[PDB]
Amino acid sequence: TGSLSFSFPKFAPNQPYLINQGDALVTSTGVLQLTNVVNGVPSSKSLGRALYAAPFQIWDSTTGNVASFVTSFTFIIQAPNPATTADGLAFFLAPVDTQPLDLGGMLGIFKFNKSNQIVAVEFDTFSNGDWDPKGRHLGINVNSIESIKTVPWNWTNGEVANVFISYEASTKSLTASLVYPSLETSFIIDAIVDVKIVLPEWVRFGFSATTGIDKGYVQTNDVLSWSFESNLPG
Amino acid sequence: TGSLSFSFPKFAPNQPYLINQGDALVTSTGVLQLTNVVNGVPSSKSLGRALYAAPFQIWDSTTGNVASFVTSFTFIIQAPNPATTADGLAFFLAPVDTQPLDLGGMLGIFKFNKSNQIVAVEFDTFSNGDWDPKGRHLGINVNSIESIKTVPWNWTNGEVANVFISYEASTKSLTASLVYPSLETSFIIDAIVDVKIVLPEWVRFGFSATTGIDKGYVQTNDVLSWSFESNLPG
Amino acid sequence: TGSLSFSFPKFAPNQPYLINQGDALVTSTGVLQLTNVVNGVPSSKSLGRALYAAPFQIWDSTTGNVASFVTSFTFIIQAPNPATTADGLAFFLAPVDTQPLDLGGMLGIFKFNKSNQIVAVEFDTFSNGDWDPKGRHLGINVNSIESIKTVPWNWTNGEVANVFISYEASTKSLTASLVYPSLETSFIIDAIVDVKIVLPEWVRFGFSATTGIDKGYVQTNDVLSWSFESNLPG
Amino acid sequence: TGSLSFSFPKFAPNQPYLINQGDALVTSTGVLQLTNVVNGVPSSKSLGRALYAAPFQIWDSTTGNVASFVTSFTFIIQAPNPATTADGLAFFLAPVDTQPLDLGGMLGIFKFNKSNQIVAVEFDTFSNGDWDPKGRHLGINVNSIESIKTVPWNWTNGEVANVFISYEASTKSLTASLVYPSLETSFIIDAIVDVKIVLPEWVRFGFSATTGIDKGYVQTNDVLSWSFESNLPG
Ligand SMILES: [Ca+2]
Ligand SMILES: [Ca+2]
Ligand SMILES: [Ca+2]
Ligand SMILES: [Ca+2]
Repeated sequence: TGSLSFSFPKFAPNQPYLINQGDALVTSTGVLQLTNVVNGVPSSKSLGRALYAAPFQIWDSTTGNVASFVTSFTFIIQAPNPATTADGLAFFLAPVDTQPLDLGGMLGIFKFNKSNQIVAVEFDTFSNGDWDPKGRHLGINVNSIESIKTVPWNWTNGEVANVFISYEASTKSLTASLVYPSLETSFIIDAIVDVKIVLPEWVRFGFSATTGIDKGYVQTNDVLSWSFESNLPG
Repeated sequence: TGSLSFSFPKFAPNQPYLINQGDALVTSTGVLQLTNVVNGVPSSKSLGRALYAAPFQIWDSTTGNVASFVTSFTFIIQAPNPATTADGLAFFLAPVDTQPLDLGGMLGIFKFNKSNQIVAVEFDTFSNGDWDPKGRHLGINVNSIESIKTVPWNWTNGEVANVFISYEASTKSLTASLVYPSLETSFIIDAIVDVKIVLPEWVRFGFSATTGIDKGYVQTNDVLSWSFESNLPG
Repeated sequence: TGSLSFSFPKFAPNQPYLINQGDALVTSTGVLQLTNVVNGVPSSKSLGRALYAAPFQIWDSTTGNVASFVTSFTFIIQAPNPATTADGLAFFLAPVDTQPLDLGGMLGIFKFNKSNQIVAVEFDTFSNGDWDPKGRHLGINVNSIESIKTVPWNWTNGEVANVFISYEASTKSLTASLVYPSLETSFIIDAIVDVKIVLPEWVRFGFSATTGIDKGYVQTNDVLSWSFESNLPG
Repeated sequence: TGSLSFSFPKFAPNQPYLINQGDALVTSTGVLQLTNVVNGVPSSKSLGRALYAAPFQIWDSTTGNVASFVTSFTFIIQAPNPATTADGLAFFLAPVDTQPLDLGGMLGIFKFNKSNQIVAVEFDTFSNGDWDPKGRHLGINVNSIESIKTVPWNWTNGEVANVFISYEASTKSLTASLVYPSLETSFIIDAIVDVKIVLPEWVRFGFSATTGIDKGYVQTNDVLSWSFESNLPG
């Protein structure tokens, strides 16, 4: 039982409230730069992740209760060539000792090890014909790179996107939405996810992002703000 | 400056935390029944509204700051004949002394009086060819029954719908989403709304709903739960 | 089950988030003036109370759970003659339809009617030899003007006092503290209070204050800010 | 700018939400055992500390704003010989890289290095004639083992104590209270503390405790629960 909440209007660099993995870094301007950028140009074969320093209890084995939570963040994905973007950015939950996995289409969160359980909401900028539908999309993933559900997403180059994710334990309902405030465009996806049967009691959480493996398929994956709130009923 | 938040898993009847208007009532089972139902069958020409007992400050004239808020609720709309549904349910903000207005397509919140300023998110179950696009839809309305924006909505008879509405003051961005947890279907709409130039400093808020005027065009408009949270920066 | 929280840095006049009773009023400067003041001088035989517009559920008969809550406020009591002060200011919980009671030493909250159940934390500025110990004191009262416990209080004329009250349901522990930030002085009291056996499921809450009945025994009873938070486990 | 809050009804062992230092450990029963205990008997010359995994921003150099926060916890101090208890338990704020300092009377938080800035609320069970008044007491400390203020404390062997600490940035007022719910006894202390001029922008926080250096002067220093909430205005 317990709760956790926080809010960061921007990110302060060199402060241990984030666990940076891979190429991830926080700029002097307060931006969480998940993937490498050289002179403004995003680099290929990059992978970066950022986890909140503390994990939270998503369910309790003694009471059997499951936590409900919400998280919101803003992010920007900018690409020199909007026709060739890859690979995506995702918010995810995983074991406390979670470490970066495969590059590219695996978004750094997938690579079946029953110890690498993971639930994620992905903003996929590149269609992987081997497991992706068609075109850019929002996706909800449980233990694999193949989403349990996807919805089309009209990505807008360099535009600030507001994301909201909520999980209602009582209905095991995970909802994810993306809105471009300046453009008044919006997208949403929902799926049933039984976190109690997927994840361990305690989990770390945050962001992961990768750029494409092939030349040209690059984009930035910058998070600008982040708030979170969870509550596990006693 | 200030804040307000609350959560009601269900509604207790005969308790002054709600201001009931029109035909609205709270059942012994804890359901907020906005429109009349006779022996399970919704009645026509019904109008009911429910406001939280206390208003909240949405903006401050001294500091010029604007509040950000979020609200979530679950509701059900059941109709004997799914081909003929009317008129809709809405969440709205208005002056503290707000009173029910016109029936039917006006959803009880519209009837131009600069004192009847109102912002609402509507779940419209009937297309009014005079100001509505086509088919059922989600809508964001500012001072008039004609929405500044609408998106198609696939209503599901008697199914529990989860709604989430958020307002980010910094971007004047109002977002509304509806999800059917059991069906994993979801809809969303977003629009720029400048509450500071539309509403007074203090506003009351809640639900309003109406049934059709013509025979047969009926439906229930029942709210099952409601949570709210606002924060006006100092 | 449910929750409620709010925060008011100051009080806006003519806004229905407060239910004013007796002589209570909100000044143009945002001060909650509980008792009458004429040209700066507090009047005798005055009684004023202020309740939050909405009640909250302090316990649930279905689950049997009890709510925990906290409230904080700042107040000032100024008197022309510091040797003759009366009668006091109190924070209290009572039935939703609660109305002002007796003047003077009864602090407007006492007058045994099993329907007038009340729990209060009092800041008593006048010793009533018939039921009060000796000198000014903090007190916790349950259903009567005679406190279940009192602690000495060194009141400071016109000084801003910060009050914090907390109720831990699990231990039925009610704690009340008063601090004068500028003076670094502090006082505290604690007592076991079984709200489930004292109050009804839903209660309204707020402030009550009275001035003395006899000439000279006067003081202002002004509240400057107020925050509240309750949570009733499901 | 930002915020952080959490609540732990008890402590789960082997979970990275706490940074354990010195002898500190979490029992299988969920108790945060700060100092060593051998077969129920507390050991001498022990020192243990526990910090929340993430730091929080207590003030911002860009806006100049200061955060307000509150924290509550329950703890027990049990000693074989109640006549000889040492040394104490404290809640403290310090630089993010804070490491345990001196044993015994220094409570593991003191040892003047302008980089070892620290603010703490101490529950001192042993009077150090060299810098302590007389008898057990509550104390507020800023950069040194000599408290800026102390108040007498009647410690009760093995009794659960509820602690509440609040910091109001606007008045630079730090308040600390201790109550024994079962005994209805209470103690409180308050002092002006200018955190902006004492601590760095970001700080880690938590508990520290030590047992006496001399034989016999021992006690347990067990924390049972902990909640925290901070808000740094933008
Ligand atoms: Ca892909
Ligand atoms: Ca319509
Ligand atoms: Ca009295
Ligand atoms: Ca000492």
